[PDB]
Amino acid sequence: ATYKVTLINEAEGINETIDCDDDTYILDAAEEAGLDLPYSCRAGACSTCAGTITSGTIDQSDQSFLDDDQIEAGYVLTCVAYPTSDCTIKTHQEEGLY
Ligand code: FES
Repeated sequence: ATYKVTLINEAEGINETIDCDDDTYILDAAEEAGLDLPYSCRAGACSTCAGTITSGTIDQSDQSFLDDDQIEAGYVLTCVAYPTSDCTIKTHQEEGLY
């Protein structure tokens, strides 16, 4: 394991702290753990799984849907994200997306 990634959307209950590695897509790291987050496509071709990495670093790469401005303003498409350090994420941001 390597990274402790905390996941919160205070108003949704989720306020767990999970261990992830720099090779586990945060989405899966969170589902091993038993809290069940958002996802549809599981491939960077959408937005349902979106979060805003409050502080820290991630690698999206794999993403096909978020455009630059959206990634500069904190949007993470969790499902295909690998943690790059420790990071706290807000779990559900699609209503607010664009
Ligand atoms: S579930 Fe569609 S990009 Fe994450």
